[PDB]
Amino acid sequence: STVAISVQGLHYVGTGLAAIALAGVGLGIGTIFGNLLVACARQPNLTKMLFNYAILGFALTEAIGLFALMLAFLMLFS
Amino acid sequence: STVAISVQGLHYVGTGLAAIALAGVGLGIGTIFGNLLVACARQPNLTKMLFNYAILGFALTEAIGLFALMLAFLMLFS
Amino acid sequence: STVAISVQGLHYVGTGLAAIALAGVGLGIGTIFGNLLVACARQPNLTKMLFNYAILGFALTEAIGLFALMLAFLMLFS
Amino acid sequence: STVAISVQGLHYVGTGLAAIALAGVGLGIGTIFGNLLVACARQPNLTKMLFNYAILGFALTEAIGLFALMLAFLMLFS
Amino acid sequence: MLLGGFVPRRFSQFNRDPCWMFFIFSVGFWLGEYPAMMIKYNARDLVYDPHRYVWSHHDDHH
Amino acid sequence: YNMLVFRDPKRRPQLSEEERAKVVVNQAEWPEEFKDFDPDDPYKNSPEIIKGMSSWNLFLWGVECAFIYQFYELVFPKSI
Amino acid sequence: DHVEKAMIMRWGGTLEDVRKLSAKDQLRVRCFTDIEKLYSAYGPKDTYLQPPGDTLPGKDFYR
Amino acid sequence: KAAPKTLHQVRNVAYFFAAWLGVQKGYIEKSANDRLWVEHQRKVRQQNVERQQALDSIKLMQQGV
Amino acid sequence: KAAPKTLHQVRNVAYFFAAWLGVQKGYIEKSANDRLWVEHQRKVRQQNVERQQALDSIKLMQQGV
Amino acid sequence: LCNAASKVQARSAKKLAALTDAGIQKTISEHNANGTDAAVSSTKRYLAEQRQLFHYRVVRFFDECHYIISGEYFAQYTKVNLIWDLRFLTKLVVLFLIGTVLGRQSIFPPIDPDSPLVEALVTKVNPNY
Amino acid sequence: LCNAASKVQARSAKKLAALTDAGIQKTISEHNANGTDAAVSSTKRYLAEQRQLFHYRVVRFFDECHYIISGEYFAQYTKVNLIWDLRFLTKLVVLFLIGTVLGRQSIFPPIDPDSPLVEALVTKVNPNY
Amino acid sequence: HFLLLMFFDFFYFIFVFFFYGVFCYWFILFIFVFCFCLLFYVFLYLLDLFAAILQLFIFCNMILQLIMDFLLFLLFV
Ligand SMILES: CCCCCCCCCCCCCCCCCC(=O)OC[C@H](COP(=O)([O-])OCC(O)COP(=O)([O-])OC[C@@H](COC(=O)CCCCCCCCCCCCCCCCC)OC(=O)CCCCCCCCCCCCCCCCC)OC(=O)CCCCCCCCCCCCCCCCC
Ligand SMILES: CCCCCCCCCCCCCCCCCC(=O)OC[C@H](COP(=O)([O-])OCC(O)COP(=O)([O-])OC[C@@H](COC(=O)CCCCCCCCCCCCCCCCC)OC(=O)CCCCCCCCCCCCCCCCC)OC(=O)CCCCCCCCCCCCCCCCC
Ligand SMILES: CCCCCCCCCCCCCCCCCC(=O)OC[C@H](COP(=O)([O-])OCC(O)COP(=O)([O-])OC[C@@H](COC(=O)CCCCCCCCCCCCCCCCC)OC(=O)CCCCCCCCCCCCCCCCC)OC(=O)CCCCCCCCCCCCCCCCC
Ligand SMILES: CCCCCCCCCCCCCCCCCC(=O)OC[C@H](COP(=O)([O-])OCC(O)COP(=O)([O-])OC[C@@H](COC(=O)CCCCCCCCCCCCCCCCC)OC(=O)CCCCCCCCCCCCCCCCC)OC(=O)CCCCCCCCCCCCCCCCC
Ligand SMILES: CCCCCCCCCCCCCCCCCC(=O)OC[C@H](COP(=O)([O-])OCC[N+](C)(C)C)OC(=O)CCCCCCCCCCCCCCCCC
Ligand SMILES: CCCCCCCCCCCCCCCCCC(=O)OC[C@H](COP(=O)(O)OCCN)OC(=O)CCCCCCCCCCCCCCCCC
Ligand SMILES: CCCCCCCCCCCCCCCCCC(=O)OC[C@H](COP(=O)(O)OCCN)OC(=O)CCCCCCCCCCCCCCCCC
Repeated sequence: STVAISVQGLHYVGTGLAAIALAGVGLGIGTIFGNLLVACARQPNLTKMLFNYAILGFALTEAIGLFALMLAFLMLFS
Repeated sequence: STVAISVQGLHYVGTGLAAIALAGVGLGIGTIFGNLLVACARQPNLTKMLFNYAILGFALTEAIGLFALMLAFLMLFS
Repeated sequence: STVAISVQGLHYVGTGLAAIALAGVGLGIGTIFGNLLVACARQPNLTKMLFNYAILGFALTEAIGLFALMLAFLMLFS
Repeated sequence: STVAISVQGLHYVGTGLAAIALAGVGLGIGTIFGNLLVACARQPNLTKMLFNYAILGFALTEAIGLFALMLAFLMLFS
Repeated sequence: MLLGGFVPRRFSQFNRDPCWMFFIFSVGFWLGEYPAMMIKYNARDLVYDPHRYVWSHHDDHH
Repeated sequence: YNMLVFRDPKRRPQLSEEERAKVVVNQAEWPEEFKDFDPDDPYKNSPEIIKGMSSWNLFLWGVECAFIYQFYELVFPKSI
Repeated sequence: DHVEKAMIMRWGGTLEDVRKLSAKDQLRVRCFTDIEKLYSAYGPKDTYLQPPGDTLPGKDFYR
Repeated sequence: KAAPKTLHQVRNVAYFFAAWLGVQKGYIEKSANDRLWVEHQRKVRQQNVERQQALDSIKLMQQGV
Repeated sequence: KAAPKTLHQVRNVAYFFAAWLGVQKGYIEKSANDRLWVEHQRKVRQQNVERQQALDSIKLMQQGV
Repeated sequence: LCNAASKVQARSAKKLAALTDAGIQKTISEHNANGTDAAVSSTKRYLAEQRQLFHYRVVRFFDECHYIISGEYFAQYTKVNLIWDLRFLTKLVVLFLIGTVLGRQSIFPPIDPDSPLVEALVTKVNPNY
Repeated sequence: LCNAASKVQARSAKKLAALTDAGIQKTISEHNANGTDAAVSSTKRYLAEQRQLFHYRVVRFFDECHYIISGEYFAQYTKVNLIWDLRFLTKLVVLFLIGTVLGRQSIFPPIDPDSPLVEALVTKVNPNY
Repeated sequence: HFLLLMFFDFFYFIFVFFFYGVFCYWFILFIFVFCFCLLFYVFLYLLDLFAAILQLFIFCNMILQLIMDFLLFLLFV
C-alpha cells in the first residue's frame, strides 16, 4: 500500500550533522596558526607576509565552514 | 495516505551532534598551544608576539565553537 | 504483504551527512597553508611559486568540497 | 505474519554516507601539496619534477573519491 | 598539442580567416540560442499542459 | 597574446645586440600587409576574406540561425 | 521519442488521440516538455506533483 | 580645455537611470501582484480540499458503519 | 556611373517587406481567433438564455396556473 | 507600375541634383564613379567614429560631473539653461513612466485577487489576450 | 565611490590618448579647445548626411533593381554573391518570424475556444498576465 | 560525465529562467552567480581534459608494470 509519512523532528538531525563539519574547519584554523608560530620563530623577519597568508588560509577555511553552516540553518527553519 | 508525525525527543539528538563540533575546536586550540611552546623554546625572545598570535587563533576557533554552541542551544530550547 | 512507505524528512538526514564531507576539505586546506608558512620561512625567496601551488591545491580541494556540496543541495531539494 | 516493506527515502541516507568518503580524499590531497611546498623549499631545483609527481598522486587519490561519488549517484538516481 | 596557427587579436579580426569566421558564426549561434530560449520559455502566453498530472517520467522510472 | 587557450607564437631572436644594432630597417621593401608591424597586433592590416563581411555580421548570422532554429515551429507547426 | 511518449500518454494513450489535436496544441505540449527538461532537478515540483485540491485531471483520467 | 558648454553625457546617463528606476518600480509591482495571486490560488485549493473532506465526511455518515 | 557593387538598398527594402508580411500573417491569425472567440461567447450566452427559459418553464409548471 | 517607378526615380534625381552642397555632391560623384553606396559608407564612418569616441564620452561625462558639482555651472546660470533643464526634467518624467509600464509589462496596474474587478478578467472575450 | 571614479576616468583618458588616429585626435583637441562635445557633433553630422542622402538611396535602389532585372547581376555571379544571398535569405526568414510574432502579439499561436487547452487559460495563476 | 551533465543542467536553468534579473535591482547577485558558473565550467573542462589523458597513461602503465614484473635483464660482456 502507498503510505506517506512526514516526520517533523528530522529537520533537527540534519542540522546537527551539518554542524559537525565545523570541527574540520575549526581544527584547520589551529593548524594554520599552529605552524604560523613556528614559521615566525624560524624567520622572524617575515612576521608580516606569513601573517597575511595565514589570514588568507583562515578565511578560505572559514568559507567552507559557512557553506556548511548555511545548510545547517536552512534545515533548522525548514 | 497522508500521515503527519511529530517526534518530540529528536530535538535532543540534534543538540548532541552539534556538540561534537567542539571536539575539533578543542583539539585545534591544543595544537596552537602545543606549537606555541616549541616556538617559544626555539625563540624565547618573541614570546609576546607569538603569544598574541596564539590568542588570535584561539579567538577565531572559539568563534566556530560558539556557532556550533548556538545551533545546539537553539535545537535544545525549540 | 506488500507495503510501500515514503518517508519525507529523510532528505534532511542525507544532506547533513554530505556536509560532513567538508570537514576534511576544510582541514585539508588548513594543512596546505600551514605547510606553506614553513616552506616560506625556510626558503623566503620563493614567496610566489609556493603561493601558486598553495592556490592550486586549494582549488582541487575546493573542487572535492563542491562535488559533495552539489549532493547536499540536490538532496535538500529532492 | 510475513510483511514486506519498501522505504523509498533510504536512498538519501546511503548517498550522504558515501559523500563522507570525500573527507579523506580532500584531506589526502591537501597532505600531498603540503609536503610539496615543504619539499620545494628543501630542494627548489626539482620543483618541476616534484610538481609532476604531486599531480600524479592527486589523480590516484582523486580517483578513489570518484568511486564513492559514483555510488552516491547510483543510489540517488534509483 | 596547441603549438601554433592564426590567432585573431580581437573580435574584429575573426573575419581575417575562414576557419575563425566559421568559429565566430558558431559562437553566435551558441550564445544567441539562450536569449531565444528566454523569450520562448518565459512567454506570457506560454501555458502548462492541463494533463501534466496525468503522467510523468517520475512514475514511469519508479 | 592569447585568445582563450590559443596563444600567438613568437619568433625567438637569433641576432645578437651588436649585430642587431647594425641592421638598417627599410619598410619600403616590406609588403603593404605588414607595415608598422606590431607583434601584439600583426594582423591589423590583414585583408578581409570577404569584402564588407565583418565579424559582427557573422556573429549576428549565427544568432539569427539560432533564432530560426528555436522559433520556426512557432510559426509553421507540424502535426505528429 | 520522449516527446512523442509524453504527448501520447498525456493526451489519450494512443497516437490517433494525439493526432486528433491541432498542430498548435501539439506545439504547446512539446514546449511544456521542453520546460520540464530545462527545470530538471532544479525547479518547482508542481509541474509533475498535483497539489491537493487541484481541479486538473489526475492519473486515472483516461482509465 | 575650456569648461563644457553642454551636458549631453550627464543628461543621457540620467535618462538611462530614470528608465531603469521606472523598470524597477514596475517589476516590484508585478512581483507583488504575482505573490498575491499565488497566495490566493493556494487558499482556493485549501478551501476546495476542505469542501471535499466535508463532503466525504457526510457521505461516510450516510454510509453509517 | 559604374554598375553597383552592392545591393544594400534592395536588401533593406526586402527586409522591410518580409517583416510587413509576417506582421500581416500574425494579424490575420489573431483576427480569426478573435472572431472564433466572439462566436463562442455568443453561443454561450444563447445557451444560458435557453437554460434560463427552461428553468422558468419548469417553475411555471410548478406554479400550475 | 513602371511609369510610376520612372516618375519617382526622376523626382528623386531632380531633388538630388538640386542640392548645392559641395561635399555631398563630391561624395555622390565619387561613389557613382566607384559604383559604391555613399549612405552605407557614411553609416560605417559614423559607427567607427562612435566606437572610437566611447572613452571620450566617459571623460566628458566625468568633466561635466565635476563642473556641475563644483558649482561653476550654477554661477553662470541663465534663462536658456532653465529651458534646457525643463526639457531634461520632462524627458526624465516620461522615461520613468515608460520604464514603469515596461517593467510591469502592462499599461494599467494589475488587478489584485481581492478586488471586485476580477470578474472582468474572468469574463474576457478572448482569454488568450 | 570617488577613487573608483578617478580610476575609471584615468583608464578612459589613457585609452583615448593611446589611439593614433589623426582625425580623431584633431577633432578631440578642437572640441576640447571650444568646450563642445565631439560625439554629439558626429551624430548630428551623420543625421544631416542621411537626411540629404534619402533620394540618393532611392536612386540607388532603382539602379540596383534595373541591374538585377536586366540579368547582368547573375552574369557575373560568384561564390561570394552566393554567401551574401544566403545571409540575405536568413535575415528575411528571421524577420518574417519576428513579424508574425509581433503581428499576433504572442509568442505562441492563440488557443481556439474549441481546443481542449482552454482549461489552461481558465486555470491561470495570475489572470492579469 | 555525470557531474558535467548535472552542472550544465543547473547552468541552463539559471541562465534561462533568471537572466531577467540583469534588468532588475538584484542584477549584482545574478552577475556574481553567472561569473561563478563560468569559472566552474572552465575548471571542469580543464580537469576532465587532464584526467582523461592521465587515466589512459595509468591504464597503459598497469599493463607495462605487469610485463616488467617478470622481465629479466642480462648484462653484456
Ligand atoms: C575578444 C573575444 C572574442 C570572442 C572569443 C570567442 C567567444 C568567447 C565567448 C564570449 C563571446 C561574447 C560575444 C562576442 C562579442 C560580441 C560583441 C563584440 O565584440 O562586438 C563588437 C562590435 C563591433 O565589431 P565590428 O566587427 O567592428 O563591427 C562593425 C560594425 O558593427 C558594422 O558591422 P556591419 O557593417 O556588418 O553592419 C551590419 C548592420 C546590421 O546591424 C544590426 O542589425 C545591428 C544589431 C541589431 C540587433 C540584433 C540582435 C543583436 C544580438 C542580441 C543578442 C545577442 C546574444 C548573444 C550575446 C552573448 C554575449 C556573451 O549594421 C547596421 O546596419 C548598423 C545597426 C543600426 C541599427 C541599430 C538599432 C538596432 C535595433 C534593434 C532592434 C531589436 C531589439 C530587440 C527588441 C525588438 C522589438 C520589436 O560592436 C558592436 O556593434 C556591438 C553592438 C551590440 C552590443 C551587445 C551585443 C550582445 C552582448 C555582447 C557581450 C560581449 C561581452 C564581451 C566581453 C569581453 C571582455 C574582455
Ligand atoms: C514579444 C517579443 C518578441 C521578440 C522577438 C525577437 C526580437 C528580436 C531579437 C533578435 C533576433 C535576431 C536578430 C535579428 C535582426 C534583424 C534586424 C537587423 O539585423 O536589421 C539590420 C538590417 C540591415 O543589416 P545589413 O544588411 O547588414 O546592413 C548593412 C548596412 O549596415 C546598411 O547600413 P545603412 O546605412 O543602410 O543603415 C540604415 C539601415 C539599417 O537600419 C537599421 O539597422 C534599422 C533597425 C534594425 C533593426 C530592425 C528590427 C526589425 C524587427 C521587426 C520590427 C520591430 C520594430 C522595429 C523599429 C525600427 C525603428 C527604426 O536601415 C534599414 O535597414 C532600412 C530598413 C527599412 C526600409 C524602408 C523602405 C520602405 C519602402 C516601402 C515601399 C513600398 C512601395 C509599395 C508600392 C506598391 C505599388 C502597387 O536591417 C533590417 O533588417 C531592417 C528591417 C526593418 C523592418 C521594419 C518592419 C516594420 C513593420 C512593418 C511595417 C509596418 C508599418 C508601415 C506599413 C506601410 C504600408 C506598407
Ligand atoms: C507596451 C507598450 C508601451 C509603450 C510606451 C510608450 C512608448 C514610447 C512612445 C513615445 C513617447 C514620447 C517620446 C519619448 C522619447 C524618449 C526617448 C528619447 O527621446 O531619447 C532621446 C534621448 C537623447 O535626446 P537628446 O538629449 O535630445 O540628445 C541630444 C543629442 O542628439 C545626443 O546625441 P548623441 O551623440 O549622444 O547620441 C547618442 C544618444 C542618443 O541615442 C538614442 O537616441 C538612444 C535611443 C533613443 C530611444 C530610447 C527610448 C527608451 C525607452 C525605454 C526603453 C525601451 C528600449 C530602448 C532600447 C534602446 C536600444 C539602443 O545615446 C543615448 O541617449 C545614450 C543613452 C544610454 C546611456 C547609457 C549609460 C549607462 C551608464 C551606467 C553607469 C552605471 C554605474 C553605476 C555605478 C554604481 C556604483 C555604486 O536619449 C534618451 O533618453 C536615452 C534613453 C535610454 C533609456 C534606456 C533604458 C533601458 C532599460 C534600463 C536598463 C536595463 C538594462 C541595463 C541594466 C544595468 C544595471 C544598472
Ligand atoms: C512643413 C509643415 C510644418 C508644420 C506645420 C504645422 C502643423 C501641420 C500639421 C501636421 C504636422 C505634422 C508633424 C510635423 C512634422 C514632423 C516631421 C518633421 O518635419 O521632422 C523633420 C525632422 C528633421 O528636422 P530637424 O529640425 O532638422 O531635426 C534635426 C535632427 O532631428 C536632430 O535633432 P536634435 O539635434 O534635436 O536631436 C534630438 C535627439 C532626440 O532624438 C530622438 O529622441 C529621436 C526620436 C525617438 C522617438 C520618439 C518619439 C517620436 C514621435 C512619435 C509620435 C509622433 C506623434 C505625432 C505625429 C503626427 C504626424 C502627423 O536626437 C537624437 O539623439 C537622435 C535620435 C537617435 C535615436 C533613434 C532611435 C529611436 C528609437 C525610438 C524608441 C521608441 C519607439 C517606440 C516603441 C518603444 C518600445 C520599448 O526629421 C526627423 O528626424 C523625423 C524623424 C521621425 C519621423 C516620423 C515622425 C512621425 C510622423 C510625422 C509625419 C509628418 C508628415 C508631414 C507631411 C508633410 C507633407 C508636405
Ligand atoms: C518557381 C520557383 C519558385 C521559388 C520559390 C522559393 C521560395 C523560398 C522561400 C524561403 C525558403 C527558406 C528556406 C531556408 C530556411 C528554412 C527554415 C527551416 O526549415 O527551419 C526549420 C529548421 C529547424 O527544424 P525543426 O523545427 O524541426 O527544429 C526545432 C527543433 N527544436 C524543437 C528542438 C528546437 O531550422 C533550421 O534547421 C535552421 C538552421 C539554419 C538555417 C540557415 C543556414 C544558413 C547557413 C549557415 C551555415 C553556413 C555558415 C558559414 C559561415 C562561414 C563562411 C566562411
Ligand atoms: C551583461 C548584460 C548584457 C548581456 C547581453 C547578453 C545577451 C542577452 C540578450 C537578452 C535579450 C532579451 C532577454 C529577454 C528576457 C526574458 C523576456 C521575457 O519573455 O520575459 C518576460 C516575461 C513575461 O512573462 P510573465 O507574464 O512575467 O510570466 C510568464 C510565466 N508564464 O516576464 C518575465 O520574465 C519577468 C521580467 C521582469 C523584468 C523585466 C525587465 C525588462 C524591462 C524592460 C523590457 C523592454 C523590452 C522592449 C522590447 C519590446 C519587444 C516587442
Ligand atoms: C503614415 C504612417 C506614419 C504616421 C505616424 C504618426 C504617429 C503615429 C504613432 C503611432 C504610435 C503607436 C500606435 C499604437 C497603436 C495601438 C497599439 C495597441 O495598443 O494595440 C495593441 C492591441 C492589444 O489589444 P488586443 O488584445 O488586440 O485587444 C484589446 C481589446 N481589449 O491590439 C490591437 O490594437 C490590434 C493590433 C493588430 C495589428 C498590429 C500592428 C503592429 C505590429 C507590430 C508592432 C510592433 C510594436 C513593438 C513595440 C514594443 C512595445 C514594448
